[PDB]
Amino acid sequence: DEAEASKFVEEYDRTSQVVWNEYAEANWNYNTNITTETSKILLQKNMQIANHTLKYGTQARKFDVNQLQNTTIKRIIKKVQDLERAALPAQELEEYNKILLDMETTYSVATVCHPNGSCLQLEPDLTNVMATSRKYEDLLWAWEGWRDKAGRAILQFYPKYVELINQAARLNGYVDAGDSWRSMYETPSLEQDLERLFQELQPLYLNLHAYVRRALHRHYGAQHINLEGPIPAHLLGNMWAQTWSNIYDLVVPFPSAPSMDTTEAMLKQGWTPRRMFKEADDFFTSLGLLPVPPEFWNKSMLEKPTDGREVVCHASAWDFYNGKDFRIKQCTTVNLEDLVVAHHEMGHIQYFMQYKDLPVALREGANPGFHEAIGDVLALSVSTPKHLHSLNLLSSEGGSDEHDINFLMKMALDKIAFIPFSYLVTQWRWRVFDGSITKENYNQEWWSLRLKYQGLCPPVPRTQGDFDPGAKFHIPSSVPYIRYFVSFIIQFQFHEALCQAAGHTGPLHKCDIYQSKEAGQRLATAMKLGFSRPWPEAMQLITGQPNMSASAMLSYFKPLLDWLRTENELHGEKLGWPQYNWTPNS
Ligand SMILES: *[C@@H]1O[C@H](CO[C@@H]2O[C@@H](C)[C@@H](O)[C@@H](O)[C@@H]2O)[C@@H](O[C@@H]2O[C@H](CO)[C@@H](O[C@@H]3O[C@H](CO)[C@@H](O)[C@H](O)[C@@H]3O)[C@H](O)[C@H]2NC(C)=O)[C@H](O)[C@H]1NC(C)=O
Ligand SMILES: *[C@@H]1O[C@H](CO)[C@@H](O)[C@H](O)[C@H]1NC(C)=O
Ligand SMILES: [Cl-]
Ligand SMILES: [Cl-]
Ligand SMILES: [Zn+2]
Repeated sequence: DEAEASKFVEEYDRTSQVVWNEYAEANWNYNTNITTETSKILLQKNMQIANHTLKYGTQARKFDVNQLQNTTIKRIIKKVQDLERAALPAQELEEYNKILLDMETTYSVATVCHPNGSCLQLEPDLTNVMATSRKYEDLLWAWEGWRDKAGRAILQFYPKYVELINQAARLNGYVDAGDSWRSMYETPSLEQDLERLFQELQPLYLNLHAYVRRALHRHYGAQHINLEGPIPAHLLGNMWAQTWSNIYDLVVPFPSAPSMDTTEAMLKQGWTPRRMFKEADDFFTSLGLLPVPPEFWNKSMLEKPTDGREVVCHASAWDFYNGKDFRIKQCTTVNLEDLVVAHHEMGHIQYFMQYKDLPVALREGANPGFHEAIGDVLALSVSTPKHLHSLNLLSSEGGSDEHDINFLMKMALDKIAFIPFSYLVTQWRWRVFDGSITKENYNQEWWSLRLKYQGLCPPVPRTQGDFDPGAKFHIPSSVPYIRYFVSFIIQFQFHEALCQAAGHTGPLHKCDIYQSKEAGQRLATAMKLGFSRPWPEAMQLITGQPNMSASAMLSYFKPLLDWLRTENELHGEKLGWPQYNWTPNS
């Protein structure tokens, strides 16, 4: 009865802390030191954690959950009934675990080489080419080269990955892996909700897209941009065209109001990765939120090692499930983009610290998007010309309506452009998992969706054997993407709420929440819930209402919408890409 179920949950929490902590240390050791030995130890620890998951999952499934009264225990038990990959028979489990490691390793160590020349890694070398080169053919070399080396090499693994991850899902009572993932949101309306939200951002995105396309035409030439077609995917300042702010220089609304070069300013002033994380730590504590522990500074990997070594560079935050040991692993570069990423990662660390006294089963965000949003919310304030001037990374840009529209454009290039991208990635993998896209059409459907949602085209026709989704980290790493779409919507809701909590008046985009304890309190109360309640409860605690809504994001960018509509109107832009079949001729 109730006593047996309460006891079970207590034993699960005790044992899980121990085994999860062991697994986390082995996983960290491989991620920060990719070798045969650390791979071997990780794959061994995979079997140890599966043994535990199987043991407790099997006992959990013997409880009739709806006979149980207490709702917190009902909830933990239902969750422990999901064995995830541990539902697989032993041979398939070992195969699956090896496939995942091989995909991660392949992505993380791929390089692109000039013939008889230097070989470039994604971080920082190719990322730097995409962000700074203004030459069509140099950008193409990097963009195609990365797909040829990373994308194509992932293809041999992906169909077996999909088979095994779906098999695990069905064994746990889902129809496929995507169903399994989406279930974390506990929102039956989720599909419709995401479509509605995507549609509300259309006026802003289509106008931003049309304006950017016009500027690219100006720079790259009339023979290379079709003003009524999709934009070549290598021209947007980012390897995946997911965020476009690195081409700010090409699209400045008011060039008479130029901004300080922020990378130059950071470097000349001796900014370092540690300083970047220290500044993030300060922002959190200014809100009354928790500082990271001394152990964090000892054990974190805040830059790429120099001791001849392979690591997974992609930025991540790590909970070691003992309530003390939290770490970030990031190949940090000294620039503004990575300052924002550092805040994002520190938001994950904050969430870990806030829910650390919950049972480990409930040590997650209210939904995964909440976990992604916390750091980004603070980074919105960090990004204001006010805050950046106070860091001496910008001159005084206060006052002018020119600098103001410029600032909004700079933010839009990341925040608005990302909405269709995150939607695309979500939809593609959804349809791979549900079987609507097979290995016969992985790449063709990727590009159909790239066109349909983002209005982008590949600069070079794709060929058989290309697997461009493989060249995006989250695909081989099997990290869900819907979280980021959700994050980008809700972070503006949170910003709007925290700003009114802090007593900001005037346009939302001028808000800076630095030092607001009232704002800190809203966040903390929500984060302390972890995964203990339906996510609308945490949304309510932060915002005073329970829905996901694009209205805050639209309010923030309202003055840019007006400016873009006027600008595009006078140039006669035809929004969208009615000439959707257009691709580059040369
Ligand atoms: C349903 O059950 C939950 C969970 O209860 C806890 O875990 C069980 C498996 C058993 O081990 C229980 O002995 C244990 O209480 C109940 O939620 C818990 O309620 C208590 C009492 O309100 C909360 O106590 C707080 O604890 C913090 C310190 O951690 C103090 O600072 C607070 O002042 C306060 O005393 C406890 O946090 C809470 N735990 C969780 C995980 O939610 C719940 O009350 C119960 N429902 C009903 C209707 O009885
Ligand atoms: C890297 O890996 C090996 C185990 O393969 C280990 O002996 C060594 O201590 C590790 N090096 C670092 C810098 O962690
Ligand atoms: Cl691509
Ligand atoms: Cl997700
Ligand atoms: Zn994140």
